[PDB]
Amino acid sequence: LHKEPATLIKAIDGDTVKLMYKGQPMTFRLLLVDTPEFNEKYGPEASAFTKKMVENAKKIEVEFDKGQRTDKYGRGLAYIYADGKMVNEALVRQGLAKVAYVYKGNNTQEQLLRKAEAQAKKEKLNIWS
Ligand SMILES: Cc1cn([C@H]2C[C@H](OP(=O)(O)O)[C@@H](COP(=O)(O)O)O2)c(=O)[nH]c1=O
Ligand SMILES: [Ca+2]
Repeated sequence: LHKEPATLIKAIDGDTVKLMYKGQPMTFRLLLVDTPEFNEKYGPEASAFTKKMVENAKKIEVEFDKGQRTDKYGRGLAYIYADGKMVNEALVRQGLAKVAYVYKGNNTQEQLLRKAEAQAKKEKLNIWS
């Protein structure tokens, strides 16, 4: 896989962000994770986490996996990096997302994310508290 440029347009919630990619505004849904909705427990904390991570970044990158690049709602499906740190993994590592939505063919970072989740669970962080 490879990283491609994007710029932030706006934070949305824990696992969705609006980015400008190839010069076009798109909502991206983060691969392989599920944050709680804003109205659910830890929802706001996930939203804030992602917000801070993407707003503070000098350099946002999009990395598509090998399979489907857009979902049925027209959201881009990607691993999103903020100054080289993967947002998807960071959420999981902090117990602010679950590994989830693991479909065959867009599952390249699965084992990296599961290892993060196991460590979050060990530490009994947030969702695992
Ligand atoms: C993360 C992800 C979600 N989705 C779809 C599945 C879910 O369909 P349903 O809307 O029918 O439940 C929805 C979950 O996204 P949200 O967690 O953003 O709601 O998005 C994909 O199709 N592919 C993916 O990789
Ligand atoms: Ca969600």
